Amino acid sequence: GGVQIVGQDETDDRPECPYGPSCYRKNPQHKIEYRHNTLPVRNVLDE
Ligand SMILES: Nc1ncnc2c1ncn2[C@@H]1O[C@H](CO)[C@@H](O)[C@H]1O[C@H]1O[C@H](CO)[C@@H](O)[C@H]1O
Ligand SMILES: [Zn+2]
Repeated sequence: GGVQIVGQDETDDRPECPYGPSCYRKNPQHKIEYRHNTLPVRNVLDE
């Protein structure tokens, strides 16, 4: 199985959709031009 958030959807070069979690639009370029979740997935320790 696997129900974790290790990547979400390849969002390393995305700015930030203004709608956010309540985004009712689903276009092909809208999921690649902006991102809906700004969670940390790379810098959480720095060693
Ligand atoms: N909750 C919510 N999410 C996304 N977009 C939303 C929205 N509430 C309203 N909008 C957009 O604003 C205008 C109002 O003038 C609506 O027509 C919505 O426009 C959406 O439609 C397109 C994609 O289907 C986009 O232009 C998006 O803005
Ligand atoms: Zn959006």
